[PDB]
Amino acid sequence: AAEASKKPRQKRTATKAYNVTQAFGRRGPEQTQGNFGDQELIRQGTDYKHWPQIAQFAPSASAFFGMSRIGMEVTPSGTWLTYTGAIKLDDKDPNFKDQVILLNKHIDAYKTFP
Amino acid sequence: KKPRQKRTATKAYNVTQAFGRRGPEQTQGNFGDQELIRQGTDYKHWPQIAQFAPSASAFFGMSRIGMEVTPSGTWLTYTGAIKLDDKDPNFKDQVILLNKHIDAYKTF
Amino acid sequence: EVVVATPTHLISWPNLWYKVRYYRITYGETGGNSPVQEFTVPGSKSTATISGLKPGVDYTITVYAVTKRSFWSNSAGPISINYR
Repeated sequence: AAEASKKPRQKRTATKAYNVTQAFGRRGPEQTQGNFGDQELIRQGTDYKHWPQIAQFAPSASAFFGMSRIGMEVTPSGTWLTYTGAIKLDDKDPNFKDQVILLNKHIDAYKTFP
Repeated sequence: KKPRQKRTATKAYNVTQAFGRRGPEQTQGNFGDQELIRQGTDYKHWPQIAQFAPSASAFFGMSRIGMEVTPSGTWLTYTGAIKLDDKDPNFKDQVILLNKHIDAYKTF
Repeated sequence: EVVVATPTHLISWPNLWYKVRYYRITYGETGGNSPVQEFTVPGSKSTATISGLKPGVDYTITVYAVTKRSFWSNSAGPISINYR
């Protein structure tokens, strides 16, 4: 929890020991908050049983910079590198139905937390 | 060969081949000067740029993730922002390096 | 790439923007000694029908997302397609 924190935010790895809320703050509606993860994913980070099945949609560094609309924002809160894009799921892949089911579980989960 | 998001741009496999032309469209990359487009991860100043690219975990922890469904297919949308550290001695050069790459194509 | 025109013409696009209010769709002849024409679609829809036109001449349908101001305003841009 002490060593996994010293890393700059975007190089942190969320585990059971250092969780998604600890690593990346609360799920939230705010423009700079994250909104992915049910309670199990939040609590387990990359120890989640199905992490590699979510991992496979994460961009490489090259892809992060190659695909995205990249931007800069200078505000009193400081200077920010902005990013947006879109990743096409391969609907010809055998696990396509599962991929959709898994990612639905997590997207905006926090809004139906008890 | 690899799915787009996992592709590595190099000297052999340029940014244009891997990620398409630089462009103003929402679904087009906008980042990279001529030199970067041509060298990819072989670019002299790649690790200065790469230190800002999220890990998988951080990709899914920081961003805003959507799903969009139409004929073209099923798109997983991502939207976020990585805060630069302005105490960092190298802050200025990080900024000028990023700004040089953003919207570069518009001048070539 | 993301815009589709399924014949019977029905335009459809995924929402790639943050906090969309409405869209603005332009259409005219690629090239063409006329200005484009412009109509608006509610934020909630992501389809639109185009009737009129002419066969044999190329068209450019462009989709513009009018959005709340955000960290991503600065970098946003249209989607377009060309068909006949």
